[PDB]
Formats: sequence, C-alpha cells, structure tokens
Amino acid sequence: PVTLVEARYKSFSIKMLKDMKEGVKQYGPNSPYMRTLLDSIAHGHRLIPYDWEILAKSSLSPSQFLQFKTWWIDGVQEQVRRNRAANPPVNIDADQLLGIGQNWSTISQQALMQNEAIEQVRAICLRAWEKIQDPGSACPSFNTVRQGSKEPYPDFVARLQDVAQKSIADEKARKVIVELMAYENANPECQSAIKPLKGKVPAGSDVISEYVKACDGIGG
Amino acid sequence: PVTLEPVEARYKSFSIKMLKDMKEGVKQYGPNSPYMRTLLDSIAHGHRLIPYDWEILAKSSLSPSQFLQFKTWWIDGVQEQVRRNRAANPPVNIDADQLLGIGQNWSTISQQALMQNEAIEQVRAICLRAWEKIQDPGSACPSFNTVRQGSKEPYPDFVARLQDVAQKSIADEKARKVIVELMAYENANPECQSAIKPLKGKVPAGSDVISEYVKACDGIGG
Amino acid sequence: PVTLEEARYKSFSIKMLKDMKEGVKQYGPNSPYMRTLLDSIAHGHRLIPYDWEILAKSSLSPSQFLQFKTWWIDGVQEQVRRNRAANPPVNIDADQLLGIGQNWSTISQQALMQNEAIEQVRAICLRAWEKIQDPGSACPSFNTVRQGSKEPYPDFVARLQDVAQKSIADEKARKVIVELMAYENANPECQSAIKPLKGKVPAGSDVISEYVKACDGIGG
Amino acid sequence: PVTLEEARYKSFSIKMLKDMKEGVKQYGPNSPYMRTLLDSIAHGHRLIPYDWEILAKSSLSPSQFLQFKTWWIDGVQEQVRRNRAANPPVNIDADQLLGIGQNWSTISQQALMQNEAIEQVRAICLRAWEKIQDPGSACPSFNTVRQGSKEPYPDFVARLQDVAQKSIADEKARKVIVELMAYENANPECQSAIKPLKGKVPAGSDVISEYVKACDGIGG
Repeated sequence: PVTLVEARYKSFSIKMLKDMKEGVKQYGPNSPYMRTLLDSIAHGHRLIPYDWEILAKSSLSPSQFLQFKTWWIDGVQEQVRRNRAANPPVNIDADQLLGIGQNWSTISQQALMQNEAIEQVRAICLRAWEKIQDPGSACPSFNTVRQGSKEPYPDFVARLQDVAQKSIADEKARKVIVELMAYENANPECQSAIKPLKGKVPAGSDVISEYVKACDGIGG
Repeated sequence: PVTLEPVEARYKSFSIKMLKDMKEGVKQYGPNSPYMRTLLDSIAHGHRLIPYDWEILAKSSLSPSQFLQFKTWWIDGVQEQVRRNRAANPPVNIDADQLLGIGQNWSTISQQALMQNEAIEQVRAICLRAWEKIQDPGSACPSFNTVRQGSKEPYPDFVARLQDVAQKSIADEKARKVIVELMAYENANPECQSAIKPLKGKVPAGSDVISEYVKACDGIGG
Repeated sequence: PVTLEEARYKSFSIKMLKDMKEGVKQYGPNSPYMRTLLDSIAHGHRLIPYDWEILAKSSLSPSQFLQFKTWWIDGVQEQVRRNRAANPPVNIDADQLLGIGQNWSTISQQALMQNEAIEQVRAICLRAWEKIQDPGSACPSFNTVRQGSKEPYPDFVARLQDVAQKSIADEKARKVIVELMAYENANPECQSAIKPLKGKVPAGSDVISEYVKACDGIGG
Repeated sequence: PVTLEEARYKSFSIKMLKDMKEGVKQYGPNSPYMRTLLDSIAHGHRLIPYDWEILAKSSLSPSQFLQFKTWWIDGVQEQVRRNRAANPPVNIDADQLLGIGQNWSTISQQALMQNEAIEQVRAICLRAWEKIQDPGSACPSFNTVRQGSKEPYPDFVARLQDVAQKSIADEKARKVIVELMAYENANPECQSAIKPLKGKVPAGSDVISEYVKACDGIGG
C-alpha cells in the first residue's frame, strides 16, 4: 500500500501473505475469521487496484482468481452506470477502477488517486470477495436447502444465512427471506416445536434466537 | 546467495527458516501453486543465485521424484540455450558447463562466484522455466484431448485445468491464449455449450473472453 | 464487369457462365481449382456488387445462394465498424457494399464506384465464398475430426485444414492449431511415429511435411 | 511459363488449367494420360518454381497438395548432398530450388535462373508427382498384393508395377522385383501355367509378355 510527503508504494511482507494463504486454504475464503482479517487489512491501509491483484493472486486457488476477476468486472460495470447519472457527474470511468488501460496501468500513475476512488474500489472488491465459491461446490437455490432428518437446527439456519449472502445483495431483503424460510424448510419436529412461537419476539431479541431456542434437543 | 562489496564477492548459505518455509509451501500447496511462484520470484529476483544455490534450493524442497524432473528440464533448457549463443553476432561466450555448474572451471563456489549478469539472467530464466514443468506428486501431463468438463462439475474448475495444461505444454504465451480460448467451448458440457453460444465471439469492453464465459453459465449445478 | 473503353457495363459471356456451373457442380465451390478460377475473374476485371449477384445465382445451388447472401450481409456489418471508427472516417456505409437502397439499386448508379469501394467489396465476397458448405454437410467441430483406423494420414490433415478455414478468420491462428491438433487427434500408430520427430524442424521445411514423411507406410 | 521474346513472365491460360483439373479428377494424378500431358508442359516450356506452385494448387485435392509439397521439400534435401559433394561444387543451395527465402521469393528474382537449375527442379517435381496417392488409399507393402481368385492376370501385374514405382527409386531394381514377384504372389492356377515357361525368354520379348500369354484363358 501507499504511505502519505509524497506517494511511496511498498509491497507486503512475507508474513502477511503467509497468514492470508494459510487462512484461505484451511478455513475458506468467507469464513468469519477471513472476513475479519480482510476488513482489518483493507480499512487500515490504502489499497490501489495493483494491490488487490497482488493479494488475491497470492492467496486464492486458480479456480477462484477467475471468479474474483469476473465479479470485479461485473461490479465496476454496474458502478459506472451509477457514476455518470450524478449531478455533477464524477470523473470515475471503468479504467480507473479496474486498474488497467492507458493512464492507469503502472503503480506510479495509480498512487496519485483520490479518496473517493479508493472508497469506491474497496466496496466492489469486498463484494467480489463475498461471491467466491468453495473449491468443490456450486451455489444452490433456496429449494434445495432443507433441514434433513437427524441434523441440528442451527446447522440448518447457518446454511440459509450463507445462501442468502451469496445471492441477494440487499440486507433488508436478506432478513425477511431468511426469517420466512427458517420455518418452511424445517423438519416436522422443529415445525411442531416452533409453531406456538411464530411471530412473537419478547424484548430486544432476534427472531432466530427464539427459533433456535425453541427446538433444542430435537435432532441427533 | 552471494553478495558483492567493492573488488570481491562473498558467499553465504541459505537461512534455517527460509528452507523450512519453502518445504512447507511445496509440500502442502504444490510446486506450481500461485503462492509458491511469487515466493520463488521474490527469492530469485532479490538475490544473486549461482547454480550451486539453485541445486541446494531445489534439493531441499522437492520430492526425490521431482528433483529428477527439475534436473532433466534444466539440462534440456541449457541444450536449447547454447544454440542461441553461437548463432549470435558477436557470439556470446556462455558454453554449456557455465550454466549447468559442472566441469573444471565451474565446479567450486569460488569458481562460480565470479559470474557476470548476462549469464545470471540466463540461468535464472532456464531455472524458472524448468520449475514451471514439475508435475504434482502422483500424476502425468495429459493432452488437450482429455481435459473435458464432465457433468456435475463447475465451470471455472475446468478452465483452471485447461490453463494448467496449456502452461505446462506450450512455451509461447501468445499461442497459449488462442488455444485455451478455443478449447474452452469445444470441451464444455452441453449446458454450458448452450449457454455460451449466444455470447460467442463478442467482447463488450475491455475484458477477457473467459470473464464473460464463466459469467454466462454461472449457476450450472441444478 | 464494367469496361472503361467513360463507363460501359457488359454482361457475362455464355461460355464463362457454363464453365462456372460445370466446375462448381463437379468439384465443389471451394476446391483449389475453383479458388484460382474465381480469383482470375475478380482480380482481372471490375466487379460491381450487381455482378456478384448474377455470378453467384447462376452458379450455386439454391441452398448455397442462401448461404452466400447470409455471410455477405454479415460481413458488411463488421466493415462499417472499421469504416467510421478510423481517422479520418470514410464514406462507406452499409447500402453501398450490399448494392441495395435508393442511391445504389441500378447499374447506372453502381458503374461509378471508386477503387476504395471496389477493393473492399471484393475482399468480403471472397470471404463469403470460403464459408459455403458442401451440398449435404454441416461444419463439424474441432474435437470431432479424428484420424480413423485404416485411413491414410494426408487425408486426415487435409480435413484439418478445411475445418480450420471456415471457422477461424486469422491465418496466424490457423497455423498454431492445425499443427497442434495434427498429433493429438491422430491414430495410435502415427502417434508413436511422429513423437521422435516432434517439434524439431531441421532446415527449410514445414512442420507437417516432416509429419507426413513419417506415416508413409501406415496402412496396415 | 516465362518467354524470352529479356524476360517475360506470362500466366497460365484459362483453358490449360481447366483440362488439368478435369483430367486429374476423372482419371487420377498418375494415369498414363496425365504423365504424357504433364511432360508436354514441362519439356515444352520454362517452368520456374513459382509455376509449380500454381499448377499443382489449382489441380490437386487439398490432401494432395500436402503430399506434393512434402516430397518436394524432401527431394531438395538429397539434391544438396549431391551438389556440394561434387567436384567442383555448384552454387545450388536449398532455397533456390524450393523458391523461398529472401533472394528467391518473387517473380522478378526467379525469372533469371540458369539451365542447370531449371533442369534440376524439373526432375524432382516430376519425382514428387509419382508419389501422390489415389484420393482414398495408402501405399501397400509388397507382400500384400496377391492375385485373388477369379481375378484376371494382367490386372494383377498392373498393380505390381504401381507399388514398385512409388517405393523403389532405381529403375533397374524395379525390373528384378516385379518379374520375381509376378510368379510368387500369383494364383495357384497360373503358377501351374507359368512354371514350364519360367526363365526362358526366346527372342525379342519381355518376360511378362510371355507370362500374360499363358494365362489368357484363366477366369474359370
């Protein structure tokens, strides 16, 4: 990252890259430990689009760098359409956020970027990292995730909370969908255990807290 | 590595932690994972490597079955490079046994610590192209006829295999592009073959063809 | 053609049209004999787009004048995207090449085209003629053409250079594919016979000329 | 060809090319009719190696121009090993015969070759034309061609002189093999009919003319 009297760009150490690879390989790219570590890296530095490529290339499988680059390209193609419709329109084109082109293809040209382009490339890079799949799997639809027999209830809810995180982009639309689907796809035991509790949050609680509290020793 | 303080050049062996990190990286992730490539480039470009140190680094990091392949492709690379040092004007004075580190003039560390940079860069390029050909610890290099996206397999896991095969076999990158962009459609399953076919041969703006190809048949897991 | 001794449109002779239909019907529209015959008419005359209408209609099957008109129309849609996007932009629109419209729909209007336009229509009709299929077949894919057992080797490579000419437009990209696929799709018997000769062209030779040398007696 | 009335390169006529393709397609590239027709063009003109490019491309199958270019290239690699190893050495390198390179890659450079070079290219293209296969077959071995039962005898010997012309280059070595194999690979019925006539040619005759005399009525 770059350090603010002029712009000086220094690569990462070996320890940071070793920790990132050892995290991604063992726990997954979207385990909560990796999200916490990645947000601590990104919010605590000044990342140019060179550094997202250096970080993601040296940490991900080659089957996952393709997905990272693809959803980065999709995110900047949608962010450009909201950038020209401004009043005044901002001078943030596609080739300034992708880190390629004629005027933006070397680290000396990129190190003189403003705060708004930094905070705009950060959100689309994080949303790109949020969509990277696990090595052997594909993202399923909501018709497939059902609590099978002999399976705990929070293990069932924590699959829905991830499926609704890869697909749907708005959090308010995530909450209503997972609150609805937590009752329809449940086992008959947890459905009968959860039916007298529906639509009743007592005080300062989440709905799914009382839901997982309700059916508790049911499966096993 | 070796270092130069000027009128003389001194030698020092590798660290005790560096070889440990290299062995853990090669054993757990692979010899040609993208992490080990940047680690090896950071070691090579930031130091001065004589072929003695290349043999020490490759001996203490690879399998007993992988040092054979590294030595074989090192020998083949020097055999192909010598034929471009005698067909030059002026003829470049780098024979076979200056690159391989053998012989009578080039068999000790004090004999090898006096090399010039036009041979250091050559042995660096040959050693890196040799390391790019070492296989995984149980497999042989397949041909392009066999890499096919089977049913119930995601799409980018197939393009990753195609790019690995094209990196191991073909030595020209401009030819590496135009073969994998064609084979990425002829070897897909019928569902991605139906999904790519509307968008075939059209780039919108400033992207790679695979970036729209993986975007097209995204959720093929039903 | 049109002759300038200042314009004079002369029709085709009865003997020239008799030899084109007799040649197309017996050898094919893309035999090497018809390729040199068609160039001696094109490069030796002044063909307006009204004359490619008469020459192709009176020489091709009714199922092949449909394919010749398709890839003619599709070829102008890419020529205008290299006509206006150049500096300076040239006045070559769509309906000047296709020979339709209001200003380009008679002999007396098309008889005064310039040599920038005559040379551009002549290079896209000849690219349309390279895609006209045989009278009963469709263009196969690259992974389908394999050397069958008890089939001679130069008959296999002759098929390989035909699939790689209807599909790929760049002649450099043909060169890297038809040499690569010549060993991989081959027979098991030649694959043990080409492999010692692989990738070592000695002096003043082609790659495949050294390959057909090695399977000189592979028929049983 | 080139005419000297001091150089003038004239292209081929439209009627000469029409008869070569009509002849090759119907009878074969190595019928006795095409052998005398090709010699009347070669021995009656001045063919530069640019003209063997046009004549063979506009007359052969695409699978047969690959074989014509292979044995042309292979034939120059043996001519240079009889060019420099003679006393005195002649200035006939590889890229003068093949018509490639920098000094031999246009019409105006090749129009001034000498009659030592014109006569040497003319004897190796004509040897390349003797090896071009039929449009669906490969060259069989000598122990495969046997006279089948209920097959006429001169049709068997006509096959024997065709295998012994693509394989063996020395015309004296053809003579001792096609006469020896004419009795050994023959039918049981002619083998009892040729054996009293064996090895006794009376006066002013060929060996096989006395052999086809003896199987005049062997068809059943």
